[PDB]
Amino acid sequence: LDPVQKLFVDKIREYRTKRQTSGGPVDAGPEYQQDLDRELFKLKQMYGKADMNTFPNFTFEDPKFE
Amino acid sequence: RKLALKTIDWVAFGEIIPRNQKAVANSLKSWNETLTSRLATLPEKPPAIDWAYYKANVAKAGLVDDFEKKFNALKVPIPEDKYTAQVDAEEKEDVKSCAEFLTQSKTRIQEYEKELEKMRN
Repeated sequence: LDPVQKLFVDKIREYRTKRQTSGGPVDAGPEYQQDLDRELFKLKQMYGKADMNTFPNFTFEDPKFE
Repeated sequence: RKLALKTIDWVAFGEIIPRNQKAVANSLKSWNETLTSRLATLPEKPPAIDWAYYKANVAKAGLVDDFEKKFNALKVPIPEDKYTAQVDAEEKEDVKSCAEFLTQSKTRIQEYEKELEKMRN
């Protein structure tokens, strides 16, 4: 409704204020950040072990002279 | 892909093993078959990433785009020979085989046949 779009406005306002700022997450404090870190570790194992932000190097192979 | 038949070979191979490698070939045959079936299976090349979706919608695009450039520039070599003057010791072994046996044996057979004439009787 339109008296219920009066509430919808309210939320839209808070979203921008946060996004162009942050306090933790604006409304979240350390608590968010801490939770992430618990999920973030387990995902490394699911996703590999390193190179997550940096291109993988490679190596090349050899033989036996016969 | 990598191999082929030359002559008559995977069957015609295994049975026949020049004494100077003879023993080796028995073991080598079975190794080869392992390589054969394996190679045929593998993928040959993957896809090559849809950048459009990832660049737009992974909006850390400073990171993504830099890694992109490094990947797109990224050059690749080939594997390594090691064992292919065997290929050429082949033409040598092929001399040994024909002329070195061909010739001496042809002269031998020459005598066996000339002696065949009289022993018709």
